Amino acid sequence: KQYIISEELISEGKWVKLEKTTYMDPTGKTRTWESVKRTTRKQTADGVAVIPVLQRTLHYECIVLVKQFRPPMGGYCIEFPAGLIDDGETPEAAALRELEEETGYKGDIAECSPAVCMDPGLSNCTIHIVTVTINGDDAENARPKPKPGDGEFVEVISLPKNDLLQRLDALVAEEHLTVDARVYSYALALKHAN
Amino acid sequence: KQYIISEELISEGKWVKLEKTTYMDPTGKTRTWESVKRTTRKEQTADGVAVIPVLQRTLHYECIVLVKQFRPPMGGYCIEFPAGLIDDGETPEAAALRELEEETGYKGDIAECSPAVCMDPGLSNCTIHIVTVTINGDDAENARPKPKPGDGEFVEVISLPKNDLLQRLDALVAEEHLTVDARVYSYALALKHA
Ligand SMILES: O=C(Nc1ccccc1)Nc1cccnc1
Ligand SMILES: O=C(Nc1ccccc1)Nc1cccnc1
Ligand SMILES: [Cl-]
Ligand SMILES: [Mg+2]
Ligand SMILES: [Mg+2]
Ligand SMILES: [Mg+2]
Ligand SMILES: [Mg+2]
Repeated sequence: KQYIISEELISEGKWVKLEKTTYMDPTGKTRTWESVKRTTRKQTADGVAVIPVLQRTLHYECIVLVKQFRPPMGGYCIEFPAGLIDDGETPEAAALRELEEETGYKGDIAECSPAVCMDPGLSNCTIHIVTVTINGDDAENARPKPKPGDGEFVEVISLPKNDLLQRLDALVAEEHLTVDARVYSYALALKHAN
Repeated sequence: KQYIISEELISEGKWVKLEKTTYMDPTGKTRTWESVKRTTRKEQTADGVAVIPVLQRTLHYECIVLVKQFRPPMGGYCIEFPAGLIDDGETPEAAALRELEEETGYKGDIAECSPAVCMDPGLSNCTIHIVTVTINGDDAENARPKPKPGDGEFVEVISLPKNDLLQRLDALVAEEHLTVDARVYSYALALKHA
């Protein structure tokens, strides 16, 4: 019943553009929205976020997260490993590659979401969330070698899955970091389950 | 180690602006980023709230209450937690309970409130509180919940059982063109993984 009529370019940078979207509301009234989009895209989604479940025998299962300076936030953020899917990459292979570049861990695909929206009220950005298990007892994940690209500076933070929410709240309280909303949502639901 | 050096306005719509952010990398080199901000954030902890609304009713399984709306940035319908911006001088909790009532008709009770968490930290400074609210669906107020949507708000309510949320989201996505929000999907995955 609602649909897009027209999009006007307001401003196009190298990575990000701003548009004025004209749309028809359900009453038949024409309305405008300021929208952000990535400047270029081919793929199912722009991206993947990886939920990396570090499994080591006789240890608590851990969720592997990353801490990086985020210039739009002006500070440090705790996030699932994540990056853009390359032209030609499957979401799954983008997931293993990012996880390896960012954390040094080599993992196994467990499941892969459909494309899900990051911030549908601002952007059109979408990602696949990819659940990956990491056999922490395997020799390749003994001394994980993080292979960061140019301009990535990633700190790795493993937290126990059974206390994730309390551990993140502790990090926020003491380290003045911002936790990512997907990470927090995941952590909440681990507590809210049954 | 890393910090912002300057923020230069590239373009400023009524609601969203684009900025060229210059920051110091951890090697001591200057880099830039393109950042999105809102134009009207007041002296508050976070822009907005998303509500995790747990509908509780005797001899019913708990439901997560979700909303479906047309999102002009996305060019389509999205399934999301009820959500909105925090008004000047409004607390996160008041905003959560008010957006929930406006969008769904339900009157909730606060359970918990997250710190400010980042929506898409490689793009914007946007942050939200994720507020968990229980809804007593046995209370007469919550019997025939009538939405009070504001001007230009057009929201459908969808209540899904907590105990099957991920499969139920998958069935909705299977039946139509519709994107699930990444927070909702992250929360449904954790419910499975617990
Ligand atoms: O790429 C973005 N987010 C993201 C990508 C991969 C994984 C996780 C998050 N947001 C964005 C950037 C530039 C223009 N519009 C939106
Ligand atoms: O408002 C935003 N997100 C949001 C707000 C409330 C609840 C859920 C999500 N993002 C945004 C908008 C304008 C400029 N930059 C970012
Ligand atoms: Cl798992
Ligand atoms: Mg990354
Ligand atoms: Mg990366
Ligand atoms: Mg809303
Ligand atoms: Mg609203």
